[PDB]
Amino acid sequence: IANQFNSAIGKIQDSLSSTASALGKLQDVVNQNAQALNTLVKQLSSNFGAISSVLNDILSRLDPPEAEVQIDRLITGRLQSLQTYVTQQLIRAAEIRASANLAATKMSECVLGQSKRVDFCGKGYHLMSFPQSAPHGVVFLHVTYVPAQEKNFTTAPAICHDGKAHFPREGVFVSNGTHWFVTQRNFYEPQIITTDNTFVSGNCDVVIGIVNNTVYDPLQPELDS
Amino acid sequence: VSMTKTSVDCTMYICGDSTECSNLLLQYGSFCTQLNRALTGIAVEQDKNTQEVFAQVKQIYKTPPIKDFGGFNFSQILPDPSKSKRSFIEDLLFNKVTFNGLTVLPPLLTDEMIAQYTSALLAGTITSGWTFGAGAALQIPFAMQMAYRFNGIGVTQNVLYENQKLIANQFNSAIGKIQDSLSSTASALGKLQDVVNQNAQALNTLVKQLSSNFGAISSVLNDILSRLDPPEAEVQIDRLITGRLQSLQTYVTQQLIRAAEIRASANLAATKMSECVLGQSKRVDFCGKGYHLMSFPQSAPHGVVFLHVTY
Amino acid sequence: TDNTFVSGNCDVVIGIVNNTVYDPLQPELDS
Amino acid sequence: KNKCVNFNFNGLTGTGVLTESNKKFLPFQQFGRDIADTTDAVRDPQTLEILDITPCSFGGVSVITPGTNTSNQVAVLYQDVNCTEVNVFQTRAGCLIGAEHVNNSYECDIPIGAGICASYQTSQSIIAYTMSLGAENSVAYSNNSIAIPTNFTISVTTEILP
Repeated sequence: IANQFNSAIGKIQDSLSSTASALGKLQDVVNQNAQALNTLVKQLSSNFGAISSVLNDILSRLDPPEAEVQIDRLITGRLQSLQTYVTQQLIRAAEIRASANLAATKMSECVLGQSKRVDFCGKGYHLMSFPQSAPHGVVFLHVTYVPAQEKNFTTAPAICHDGKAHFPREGVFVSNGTHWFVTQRNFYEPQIITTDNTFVSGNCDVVIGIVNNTVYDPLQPELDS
Repeated sequence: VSMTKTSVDCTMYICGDSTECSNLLLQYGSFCTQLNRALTGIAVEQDKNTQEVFAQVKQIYKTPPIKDFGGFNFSQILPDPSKSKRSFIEDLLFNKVTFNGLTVLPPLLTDEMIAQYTSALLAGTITSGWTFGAGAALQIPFAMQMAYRFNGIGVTQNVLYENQKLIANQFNSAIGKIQDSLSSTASALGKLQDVVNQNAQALNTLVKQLSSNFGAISSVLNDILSRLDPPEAEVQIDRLITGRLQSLQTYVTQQLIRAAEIRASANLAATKMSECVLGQSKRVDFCGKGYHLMSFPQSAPHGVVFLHVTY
Repeated sequence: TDNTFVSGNCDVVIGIVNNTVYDPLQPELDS
Repeated sequence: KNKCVNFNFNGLTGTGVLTESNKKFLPFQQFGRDIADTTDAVRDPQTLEILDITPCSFGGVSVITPGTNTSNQVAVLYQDVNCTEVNVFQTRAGCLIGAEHVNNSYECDIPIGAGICASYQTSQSIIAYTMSLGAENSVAYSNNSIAIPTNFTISVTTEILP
């Protein structure tokens, strides 16, 4: 684990230094905000139905009963530009605020604990998460558990010692060809079938596809010895 | 999941290929461009909200020909490849859902590609279980995969082995009750029709604003230029431009707020297709009422149909 | 004894009753 | 007729293509409109010929362009058109001119629409193909077969949220 976990952190640093495409969730917030601020100053140069875009040019040239018509068309044209500026920025701020509620959930459940939700702490089984600082955002380091290889073994739902069905508590029953072992769905281990790993429930006449195997009882060799 | 992609131009809707009408659009600066970039950004977010919910697994899994899945009848949910692969439920989900710069463009992820995405989630949960969502596709029998779903909610797996024929009759008959409900009761698919009522009915009100006078002496740009003087027609034309751009400023505002509601629903649809489908949600009443076992998503026009298995 | 576990004594639980726990080790010695 | 022309009749004028129709008109009517005030039908005065008002080829111009330091080959793609009114391939969104159709399905790199994407393959050229929804894999399902993992690895993912 110490050779695979320490090498996974270095792949994140090499990806951010090679290109800036991994931080696209934060660059879209700045580009939609910087272009909205620069285009708002460009609305002052617009005519908006008036003869000029400068407030000092209309008043100092036209008549005082005549310049008030062109300025009022220029003021009302600029108020509609500010009306679009408040409308477009508030909906975009609501999406970041909805993302802030998702960021507050991941920093309190995935970071401060162990969540059992799929596609909530990245791709894979969640173990832990380390948050990182970011301008107007956050960077997560989701530690995942992904297997590498696998083996095809023969499985069975339960076994039959003397007519009763022994159901496994945690995991399934696999076999290498000769004897049946106890293992889980994430790690292989040749465990001996004991009474502490299974429980008696039902019988061996209802379960379809059941097999027969002798359960190793630890109570028997401790008495004869 | 998403909405209908429709691009409305800022030039052909306001001006009907008129020379004097386009001269007043240059006086507003970038007011024409901000309406085009706002409608373009909705179609980008409609493609992002469609791929992040549907396209979640990078491997497409197929159905094996040996359909021994514990006696269950999955013929009503499996899409028929002989017919656009559509199942028996998807045939009712598609039939019961109904000029001047208006450009209607189809999305990238059409309805024929959602059926192959749901086929990988259907064959992945049955043949491979929950191992394909986190790592490699590890095969597991379906009679033992359903026994692990009972252990997460505190139910022993002895009930599944003694009631295999009982669970084969209650589950297979519950799928047919949904298919008979969507064909008879037309109000059950009102959520998919609400996406059409916010887009198609809103587009019908936009074309009717062109016939409005908007306080001017006429509603047609050709009648004002031919009758009034060319120094005098620019006042009545500018009243029509200020009125028609107000119709565009209302349509952009009413659609962008509704686009945030679909995007907030897309975050819930991506959660219900990952936490409830690919795993087992421990959240109470998240997959509906009852103890959640599994869920199978279905394709829908601009949406998604859920089939939650409850206990 | 496998389905239950021993925690504390029977002098502090309010509303407790008496019963007989069938120990599986007892017929093993008498077998 | 049958062109993008400016019609001007006794009761209706505008711009549209006079195509063939299958409706049934009245002898005293002049033209017809749509629901939301859109003229889409005309009628001849003394000729039994029903024609509609078809709009001409219009829409935005989207150009697929590579990077400035990678390549310079672009393609012409118009919206809501066909390949008759305008490396020629017809899509649902319009006619794609400048890309050769390839039957091999690759990874979607540049989106176009209706399940069609473009890529840069070897020297670089723009191709037209149906996008791949994922790698094909047949799970060996059986009643007495399972796959238990024996080797694992530690992978750390990065998710960015504003």
